[PDB]
Amino acid sequence: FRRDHTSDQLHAEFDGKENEELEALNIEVAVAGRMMTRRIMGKASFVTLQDVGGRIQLYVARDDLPEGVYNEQFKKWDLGDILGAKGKLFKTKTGELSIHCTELRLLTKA
Repeated sequence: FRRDHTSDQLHAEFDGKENEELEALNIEVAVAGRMMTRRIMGKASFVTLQDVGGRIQLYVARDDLPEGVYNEQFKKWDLGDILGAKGKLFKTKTGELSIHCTELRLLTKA
């Protein structure tokens, strides 16, 4: 449960089946590491983070409880210090690959 955590087998699968399903099996991949690229609109944002050697894009959506634990917590993450976060994988362009950030589990210092 790291950045764009796990799930390879996944990808093999996600790439070709139904939602319902995708869900049943669903992965809540993450974002660990650190960044700052948001597209705010007050609350629920779309974000982009970095990890060891590259980035992933997510969806920080607090559709129901329009928090700060969110993109703001994110606003707070830095350098050495690291994230452990999660979002499900969902239909961005083809039906796979982006994270739908819902739980942000921040760190300790590295």
